[PDB]
Amino acid sequence: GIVEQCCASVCSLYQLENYCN
Amino acid sequence: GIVEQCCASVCSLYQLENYCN
Amino acid sequence: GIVEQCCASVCSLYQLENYCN
Amino acid sequence: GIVEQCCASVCSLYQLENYCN
Amino acid sequence: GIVEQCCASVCSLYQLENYCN
Amino acid sequence: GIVEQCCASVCSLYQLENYCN
Amino acid sequence: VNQHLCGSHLVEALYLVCGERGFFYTPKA
Amino acid sequence: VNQHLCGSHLVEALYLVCGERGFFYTPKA
Amino acid sequence: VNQHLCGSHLVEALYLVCGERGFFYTPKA
Amino acid sequence: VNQHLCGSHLVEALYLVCGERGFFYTPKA
Amino acid sequence: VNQHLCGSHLVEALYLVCGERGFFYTPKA
Amino acid sequence: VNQHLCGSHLVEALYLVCGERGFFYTPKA
Ligand SMILES: [Zn+2]
Ligand SMILES: [Zn+2]
Repeated sequence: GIVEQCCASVCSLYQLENYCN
Repeated sequence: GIVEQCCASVCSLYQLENYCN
Repeated sequence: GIVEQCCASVCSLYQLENYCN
Repeated sequence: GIVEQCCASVCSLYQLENYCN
Repeated sequence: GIVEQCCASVCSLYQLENYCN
Repeated sequence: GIVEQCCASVCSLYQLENYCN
Repeated sequence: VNQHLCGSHLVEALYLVCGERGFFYTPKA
Repeated sequence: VNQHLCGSHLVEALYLVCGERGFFYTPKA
Repeated sequence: VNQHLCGSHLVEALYLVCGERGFFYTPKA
Repeated sequence: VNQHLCGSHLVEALYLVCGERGFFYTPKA
Repeated sequence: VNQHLCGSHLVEALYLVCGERGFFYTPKA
Repeated sequence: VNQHLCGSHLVEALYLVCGERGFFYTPKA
């Protein structure tokens, strides 16, 4: 997911917001 | 500038966009 | 929480273990 | 040693303590 | 330039000063 | 030491050279 | 934009983007 | 051992300590 | 969202936000 | 000396070396 | 746990783990 | 040039400056 992806591929800060609480 | 608006102040990701070249 | 115990306070590597999921 | 290893391979914080004074 | 280089190859802090204003 | 000279104080890149082993 | 973020850099982006709210860091294992 | 760790600093101590299991950072709490 | 971002911290928020276009950091101003 | 600096690390070196003056971050695209 | 730590990240882990005590950073050359 | 550098910040200025020879960080002293 998140980590896999943000590292392996690329990820925007919008996707990142799915991680706050 | 940025420092005041952001270090003294508070600012959001929104306002940092103004310093993107 | 973590902030108080650690930013206002002081805490060791020991206490951070409590926030490891 | 330390650097070589912590980077090349893997290293735990316990091994890291051998570096303080 | 700067980024390309500092990353790809190597760069000294003297070259870096060409970036302040 | 370093902290005083640099965190309480102010110091330049020049003075950090003194702590290069 | 898009960001290529690994290890500790991943967690800074999360510290920033959620700021205030807080967050969960769950890498796959 | 025993330090003052604020803002991003604490999230970074968290990734080092925690590593693979990861963590939750719930400041509200 | 809304944080206190000082010294290097602000330059890092800048790289994440801005990414590829990059930025200018003119504190004088 | 010489430094191998990428991504956010590039920008910290710039935050430090120009400190006070400020700077422009212009990656190629 | 185990940590894969390079360059400046190596030195943060050392800043944290020894905190107070201080430390020596001696890479091979 | 001339900045306030505290905690981890100073250790990072140290790695950039010093690079390959490395350094000692003896705060006690
Ligand atoms: Zn890195
Ligand atoms: Zn800081």
